[PDB]
Amino acid sequence: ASVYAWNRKRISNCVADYSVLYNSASFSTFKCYGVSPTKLNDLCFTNVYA
Amino acid sequence: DSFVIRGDEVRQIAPGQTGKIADYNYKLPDDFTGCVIAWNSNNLDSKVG
Amino acid sequence: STASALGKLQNVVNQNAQALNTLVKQLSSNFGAISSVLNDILSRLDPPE
Repeated sequence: ASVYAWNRKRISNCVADYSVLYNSASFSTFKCYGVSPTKLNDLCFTNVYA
Repeated sequence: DSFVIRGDEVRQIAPGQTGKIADYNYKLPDDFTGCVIAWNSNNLDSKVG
Repeated sequence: STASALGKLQNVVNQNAQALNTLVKQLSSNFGAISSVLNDILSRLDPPE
């Protein structure tokens, strides 16, 4: 969708691997602020938003 | 230390940085001191074929 | 019969207890960081910050 109508999805009750997202080079900008990208595999969250 | 890199991956050359070649091919210490220089060589280091 | 005749010793004890209590309570302040517990900071992000 357009930027003024940004599409929001809620993700929960899953097992997520972020290494398959980090290693892939298809992304020009992969910028993470509050956490280190390599530590995502060791943290458990709830109510993820995309 | 000299080598040849893709144009886009140039920002992987920094201390405290991780990447494909930054973890499997070349590593920079976090407390590195010195300078980094890079310049395009498309007219020379590239082949039409 | 009458109590509250030994106020000075009680004052000393109470002052010491209050000092220790405020010292132990001061351990729950951020001071401008992201968390007040060190283990979470260690386990959530890499050294450079």
